[PDB]
Amino acid sequence: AGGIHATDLNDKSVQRALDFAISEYNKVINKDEYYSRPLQVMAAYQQIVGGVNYYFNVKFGRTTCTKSQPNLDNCPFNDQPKLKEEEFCSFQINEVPWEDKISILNYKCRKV
Repeated sequence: AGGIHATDLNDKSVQRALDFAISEYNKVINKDEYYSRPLQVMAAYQQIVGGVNYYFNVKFGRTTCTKSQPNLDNCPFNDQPKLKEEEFCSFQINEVPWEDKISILNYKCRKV
């Protein structure tokens, strides 16, 4: 039913959605010069009429790579005391599977 269920990142569709959220965070939301990737992720999905909804609670950490830099997401985190920036965000993402459509319904971030 239209009930919200928990999932993990082993589902290819969930991964795709998370990737979309990580991309937007780094390009639109976060204005730092360094790339931030997830430290922790909690996920849930909901099937509605017309598409699917993904909910993510993500904790981001600052890496040692600049956003303009190639081959990311394998970038070590900046463990340096004082330079370690982390932030928690919750994302509500909507996807129409059979149409390659995906968007961010809403998000709320907070420096941790």
